[PDB]
Amino acid sequence: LPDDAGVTAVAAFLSSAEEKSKVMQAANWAECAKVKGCNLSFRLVDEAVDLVCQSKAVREYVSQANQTQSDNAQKGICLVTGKAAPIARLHNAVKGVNAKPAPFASVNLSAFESYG
DNA sequence: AGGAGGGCGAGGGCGATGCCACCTACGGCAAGCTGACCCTGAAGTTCATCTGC
Repeated sequence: LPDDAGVTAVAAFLSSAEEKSKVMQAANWAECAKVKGCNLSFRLVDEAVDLVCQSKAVREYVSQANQTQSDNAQKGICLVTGKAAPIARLHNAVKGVNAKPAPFASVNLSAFESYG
């Protein structure tokens, strides 16, 4: 995804090792270090509300990286909709129930698995 | 000797058996603590172990 100026910016910020060091020397960095599992994200300036992961190329990339990579998986068949719709192992971490986002529907122990 | 030993009918009548108020005051009915430990997870990989080579 080149010529974005949002990800070329961060890819030039993630090939820096010093500006990232400058992130620790920020006014409020001491308050993000307090929260375990802080989630930083990359809003390039000159978009002003829009993250690097909000530009209409990363937006399309994700809409392309959730339409190509998450479509070659196990071909069928949906429990929910019944369509072919490639099957999703690893249901996504439903947040707000547990102490951590937990996979609402998740059969992961040696025998909760039914038929192998 | 042969006596007669009461006969009668009354034995309450009248009303009153309570009046008055009071039957509580006061305040407190809790304090203090705890109400749970412990684990049990998805997901993934490692790592010890097994089978086969």
